[PDB]
Amino acid sequence: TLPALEIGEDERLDLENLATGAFFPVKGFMTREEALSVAHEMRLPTGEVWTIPILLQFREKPRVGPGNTVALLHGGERVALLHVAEAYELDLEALARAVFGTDSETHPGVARLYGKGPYALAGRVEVLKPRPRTPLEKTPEEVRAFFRQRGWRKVVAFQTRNAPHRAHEYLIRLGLELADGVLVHPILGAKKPDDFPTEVIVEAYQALIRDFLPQERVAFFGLATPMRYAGPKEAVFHALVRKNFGATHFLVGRDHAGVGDFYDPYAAHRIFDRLPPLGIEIVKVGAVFHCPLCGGIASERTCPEGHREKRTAISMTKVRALLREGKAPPSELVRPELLPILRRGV
Amino acid sequence: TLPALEIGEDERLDLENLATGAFFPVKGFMTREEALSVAHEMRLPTGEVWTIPILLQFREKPRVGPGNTVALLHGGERVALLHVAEAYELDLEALARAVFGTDSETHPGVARLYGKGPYALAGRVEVLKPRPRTPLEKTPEEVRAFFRQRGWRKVVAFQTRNAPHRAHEYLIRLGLELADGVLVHPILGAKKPDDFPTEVIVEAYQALIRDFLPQERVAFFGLATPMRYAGPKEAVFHALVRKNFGATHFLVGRDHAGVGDFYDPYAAHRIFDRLPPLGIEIVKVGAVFHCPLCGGIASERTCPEGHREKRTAISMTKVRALLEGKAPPSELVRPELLPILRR
Ligand SMILES: Nc1ncnc2c1ncn2[C@@H]1O[C@H](COP(=O)(O)OS(=O)(=O)O)[C@@H](O)[C@H]1O
Ligand SMILES: Nc1ncnc2c1ncn2[C@@H]1O[C@H](COP(=O)(O)OS(=O)(=O)O)[C@@H](O)[C@H]1O
Ligand SMILES: [Cl-]
Ligand SMILES: [Cl-]
Ligand SMILES: [Cl-]
Ligand SMILES: [Cl-]
Ligand SMILES: [Cl-]
Ligand code: NA
Ligand code: NA
Ligand code: NA
Ligand code: NA
Ligand SMILES: [Zn+2]
Ligand SMILES: [Zn+2]
Repeated sequence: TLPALEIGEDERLDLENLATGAFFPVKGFMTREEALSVAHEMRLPTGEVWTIPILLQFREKPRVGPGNTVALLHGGERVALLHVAEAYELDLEALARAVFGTDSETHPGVARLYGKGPYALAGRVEVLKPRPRTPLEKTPEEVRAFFRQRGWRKVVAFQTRNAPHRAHEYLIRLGLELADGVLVHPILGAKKPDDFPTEVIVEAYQALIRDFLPQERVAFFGLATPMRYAGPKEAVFHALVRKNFGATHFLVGRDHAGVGDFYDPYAAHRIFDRLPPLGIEIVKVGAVFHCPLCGGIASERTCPEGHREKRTAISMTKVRALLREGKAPPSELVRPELLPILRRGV
Repeated sequence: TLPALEIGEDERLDLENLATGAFFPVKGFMTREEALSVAHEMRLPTGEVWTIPILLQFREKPRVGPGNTVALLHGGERVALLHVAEAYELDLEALARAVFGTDSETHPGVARLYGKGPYALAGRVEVLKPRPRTPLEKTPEEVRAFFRQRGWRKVVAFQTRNAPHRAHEYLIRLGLELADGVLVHPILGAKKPDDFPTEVIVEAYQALIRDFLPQERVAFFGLATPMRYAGPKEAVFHALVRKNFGATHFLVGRDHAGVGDFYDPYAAHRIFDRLPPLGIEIVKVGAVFHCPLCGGIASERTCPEGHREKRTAISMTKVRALLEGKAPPSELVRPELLPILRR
């Protein structure tokens, strides 16, 4: 029998994203050269833009090498086949600094990386036992087909790892105003502890879409891959992957993909300035909040400096704090109708 | 002394717009082939896209002809020189049906056209006595400079002929999210009776901009030309002109440059689909209204069909004709702007 190696969920999700073209142009778990150039130069050796290393890691060096075909185990059964193209070890700390901007294990993304081990295997993979998908978890080809069918030419994608608050909804509405349709694409893979569980994200968005948005033009599908919380660099990753799903536009608000306040609020806007056109337009929007003077939800690009004093910040951190405290998040933060859904997963 | 011809206010304004490049590629008052190609095939004979015929009309055929230099007179002096390159007569009715989509004198646009005379002259123009322009009445070149002065590379232009209402501000808001800056370019030329006077809109806007908008990123200048109310075609006109003022984007809402219910609310939207890339991006936005369920001013593209029966349409007509001593609801007009709307 073939040499076998157990693999976690992050791995099973990402080998599938590789095989489905979600991570195109990356086609297989990266070689050391690929990992390093991606991490330090934001390019693949061949020249294409890419910022997030896709790796198959292990805590103990595997008993396999170039040319071997290995069975990948998950959930007890053999799920896929790996065509090892290289076996190497990485200096995770150096890698984390380049990808996350810090090597502190206090960073959730950094911790997840370290936990997987320094031994890596590169190579293409073939899916044997596809993981069961729900109607929401559509493949890039299924999404692009969905767009063609409905005749959507201009499509703005919206990334998210949380339940929606009024600020998130503003981005979605901005998208609705500029495109034939908007793709709300929640991350379905592993997240840090204080993010809302996928089940409440799914119920919250379906309610927001069903009762407050044109159901007609809001495609709600899920992207199954972990959050890296790498801010600016993850933003580029998010945009590129959405491009593979058929999006022509990608929203990037305040502190896109950040953890706490480690990255500068708009570094994810700026990073695109230091990169070549990507084949998908970036729609940047500043901080979104509530303004009594303006008369409701607004942003820094539409609200006068003189209004500051009266602005009310909108963030899920505040929202969860309010809920964990027994208090009810105000109407200017979250919609009252979604509250029961949120209290349920806090 | 050279031949003298009198000209109306409208004429004085466009002759300058022609010289300031505000109507590029339109050089000077077009010929007969030019007037027909534009009005029927939305193109200059050359090939450039253009929809509104720029004409110098007279109720009585001028005694001048090709090759002649004519002196134009506005008040009581020689405002500019005209190099007549052709003289002719036009079938105003057949010209109107093409331009405004009708020839019914009930149309504020066809009317003004008729009262100008079926006789017209063509040819380049040279200004000799530039009419006094306030700080707002900036020329195309003066506006392009104002943009580089602030480094605005992406500019969204907004066309308006009335006072600011919530739906108007909405479109300006949208522009502020898409570009480094937004150009609010009110029409300073002649408008029909019901449209708010330049004076009031000018004072209402800078009050809005000052107390409710990024004072720093909202350019408020006026375009000195008359309103044609040509609906869709005037929309293309507005687009191309604002392009010359340096805007990269142009906003077009519901029933843009329309009158009563003459044109289909979205005709000014579809017309761009039948034209080639203009060199300026058209930002289409549907009906804008108030919605309690959405929680404020939303649009046909952001408010679901199921909220319809709760929407509160926004129109400057109702407002204007409602101070009947009434008071426009907050969800349609900013209260802080009534003292200006009333006066
Ligand atoms: N208050 C806010 N103002 C503006 N943009 C925001 C705000 N909160 C979140 N966003 C943006 O909206 C999307 C929502 O992201 P979240 O789900 O909160 O977290 S993230 O990891 O996907 O960025 C991202 O583009 C993010 O930058
Ligand atoms: N209620 C509304 N909903 C959507 N767009 C609107 C609304 N009112 C005005 N607009 C649009 O905003 C601009 C304001 O136009 P108006 O001054 O009312 O008339 S126009 O003659 O200049 O077009 C135009 O782009 C117009 O189509
Ligand atoms: Cl329903
Ligand atoms: Cl965030
Ligand atoms: Cl956080
Ligand atoms: Cl960088
Ligand atoms: Cl709203
Ligand atoms: Na380490
Ligand atoms: Na940290
Ligand atoms: Na007539
Ligand atoms: Na519908
Ligand atoms: Zn404000
Ligand atoms: Zn609504």
